[PDB]
Amino acid sequence: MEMEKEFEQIDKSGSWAAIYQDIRHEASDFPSRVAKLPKNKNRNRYRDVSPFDHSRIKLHQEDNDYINASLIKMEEAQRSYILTQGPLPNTVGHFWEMVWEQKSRGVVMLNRVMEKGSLKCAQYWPQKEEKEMIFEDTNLKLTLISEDIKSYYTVRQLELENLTTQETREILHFHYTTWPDFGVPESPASFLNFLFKVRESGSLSPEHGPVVVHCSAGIGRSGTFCLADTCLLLMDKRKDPSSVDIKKVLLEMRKFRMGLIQTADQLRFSYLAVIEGAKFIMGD
Ligand SMILES: CC[C@H](O)[C@@H]1N(C(=O)OC)[C@H]2CC[C@]1(O)CC2
Repeated sequence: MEMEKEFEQIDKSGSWAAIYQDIRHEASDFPSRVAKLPKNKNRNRYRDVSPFDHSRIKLHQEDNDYINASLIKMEEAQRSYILTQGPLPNTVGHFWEMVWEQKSRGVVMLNRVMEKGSLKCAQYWPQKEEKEMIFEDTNLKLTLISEDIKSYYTVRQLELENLTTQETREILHFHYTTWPDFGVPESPASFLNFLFKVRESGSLSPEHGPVVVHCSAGIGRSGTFCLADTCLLLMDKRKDPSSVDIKKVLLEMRKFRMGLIQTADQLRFSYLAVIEGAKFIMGD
């Protein structure tokens, strides 16, 4: 079926939970043996969220190459994404090592450091220009260059230096600051505006390594971001945009990381975002 009318048909019939459970039943199951080794327990935020072995990002280190991060490679859309958990106190150096080694331009953060009165990820970037951060375990230096605070999101320019080689690179930090502590946003308008700002920066384009996207577990809000982006790109590429099947795209993405889209409310919100976004693209 088309999307917008399949949407109203699920609303009128109140069957979002059943649609979402079908996705959960059909989703791929691949091994994640490296994630479960005892030496990696303090590298995982949640025991039930792990990268598959076949798609995990490997650190360029011979001691321990593990990070909780997955490469989502979308062949028809010609987009790739790295989805990862919010860094932990003992993985902030690994996080920036990955950004460096994978040649990423942008980092997309969809959570606040504290939500619901608990810490959802480490304070992994510097908050003042004159107070830079050094990660001694991976030999990197990170400096805040500039910060632009807007009503729904903040953009930061960061400098990452590889202290071994003295090479430097500019990284863009896109921080969506207004996702509510509970539920999903009422309108997708600010989330779409944010997506378009990431796109306009070059961070999603083939001349760079894959964008790094995270929330707390790296599957819920993060899944919503890449699902919406890929679906809108396919609607621009194809002769028949109504052939884009959001459930099929989501199942394809779940071949590369488990659990993408965590609730039926997140599924409904993804539909809403793609539907509204398709009108603004045109040609609107
Ligand atoms: C809209 C521009 C974009 O956000 C970037 N920026 C920034 O922090 O934006 C708030 C700096 C200067 C322009 C940039 O494109 C590059 C770094």
